[PDB]
Amino acid sequence: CPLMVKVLDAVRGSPAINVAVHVFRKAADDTWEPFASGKTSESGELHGLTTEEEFVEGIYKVEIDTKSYWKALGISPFHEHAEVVFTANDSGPRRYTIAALLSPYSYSTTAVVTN
Amino acid sequence: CPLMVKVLDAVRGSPAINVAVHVFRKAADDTWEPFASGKTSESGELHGLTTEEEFVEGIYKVEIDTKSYWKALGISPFHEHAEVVFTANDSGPRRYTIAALLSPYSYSTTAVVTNP
Amino acid sequence: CPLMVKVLDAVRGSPAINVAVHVFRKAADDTWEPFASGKTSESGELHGLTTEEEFVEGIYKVEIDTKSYWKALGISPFHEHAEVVFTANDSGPRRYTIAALLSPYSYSTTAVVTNP
Amino acid sequence: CPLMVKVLDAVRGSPAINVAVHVFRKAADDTWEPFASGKTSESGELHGLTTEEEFVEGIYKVEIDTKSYWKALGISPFHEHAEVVFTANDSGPRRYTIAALLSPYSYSTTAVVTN
Ligand SMILES: O=c1cc(-c2ccccc2)oc2cc(O)cc(O)c12
Ligand SMILES: O=c1cc(-c2ccccc2)oc2cc(O)cc(O)c12
Repeated sequence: CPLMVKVLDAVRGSPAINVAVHVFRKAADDTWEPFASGKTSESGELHGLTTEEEFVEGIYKVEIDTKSYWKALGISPFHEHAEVVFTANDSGPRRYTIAALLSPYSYSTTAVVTN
Repeated sequence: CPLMVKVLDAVRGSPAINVAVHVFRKAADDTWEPFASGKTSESGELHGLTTEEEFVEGIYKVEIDTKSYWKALGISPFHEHAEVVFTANDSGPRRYTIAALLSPYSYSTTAVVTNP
Repeated sequence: CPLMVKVLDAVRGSPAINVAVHVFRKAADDTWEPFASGKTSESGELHGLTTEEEFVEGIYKVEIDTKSYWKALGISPFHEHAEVVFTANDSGPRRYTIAALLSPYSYSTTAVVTNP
Repeated sequence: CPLMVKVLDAVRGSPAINVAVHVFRKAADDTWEPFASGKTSESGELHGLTTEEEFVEGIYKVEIDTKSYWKALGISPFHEHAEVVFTANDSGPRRYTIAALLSPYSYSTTAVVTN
């Protein structure tokens, strides 16, 4: 898969498990079209969101439902979600890992783009 | 004023100056209405976006044009922008500083939320 | 003054108040000499650590006692502290803001380095 | 291995490869004793630093030579290194991933502590 999402929990020092992630592709009319989604695994990872064929150049938004995560942990979060918006560009580097490190009032996102 | 956006450049170790910031507020119809915009100053701060009166409860989106910022520095960054989406003032008015720390392939955003 | 330490709490979205900060400067004998210390104020800032005259070129270590901070909040954090080690003023005097953003198992530190 | 170090490069959006990492254990006299070291792999990872047997409770310092990394990339860095200092506590969670995300003037470190 050319796209992987990895979410870490900076409060618990753990993968952020069962975090809903939605991926959207910007449509011609500048709207976000749902493209894929999943929940992060026990390892805080979400694999298999897309395929090389499907994951064409375009602007993608990865929306990480951080709020539900924090709500599940009983911790007041600031953000509604973490939205990572990027242009996928052909095609090297090929693989995108979108890693998000979550704190209740802060998140960081990083892209590890590799071949 | 209750909403300040601060943008720092993690490559240069500097404020991120002249960064366009667009603030949107989720409307009743669940669309993003333009709320305010500006650009960061030499201090990487953007003040005066709104007022206590205008900054009512709502879901706000602060979209920081990090791409233009990096592009102006010759960098093709990963992100189109840094988007900070949050419910504001739901427990009464607060002063929000939305700080973004930018790197070409990473950004972090933090909110420092204090009482008026 | 040329060295400021700012500490933010990423859990609370607040300044990290009363955080002990110890600054050391690498001596000629390559040991860490105590340089300055203080604690962050209500704004999570620690000012007045040093002066232009005293803050000469050197390798400085800012050790932020994040553990005591979290522990006081009932949290057993991962890190003993956040340690920021850097060469200062090597291209002439600069004003350094060392910002740390703290979470129990993570911290980030940034330097905003500006001219006097 | 109970300890893994992972280093990412926030400028290039890549693993931070060939980054020297030194691990130290605080000795009884409060000095740092070198314990282990390595360079991060192509994946920005450093495995096999220690073993469960050797990695007893104590205060450890992971010193990531970020400066040499940035120097190799021709980018002026701020920090001499990134030092992650933590108490290893028995023994759950067992495995420590010390992840560092590097920028020239900023780094973040996170511990992902799992079983
Ligand atoms: O250097 C800074 C970095 C961050 C900051 C922002 C997001 C993630 C990590 C650090 O916030 C700051 C707030 C300030 O008032 C002053 C600062 O110098 C900083
Ligand atoms: O602990 C981690 C933190 C970040 C990470 C992500 C965004 C901002 C700062 C750190 O990325 C990771 C990627 C990995 O493959 C494994 C990890 O343990 C981490």
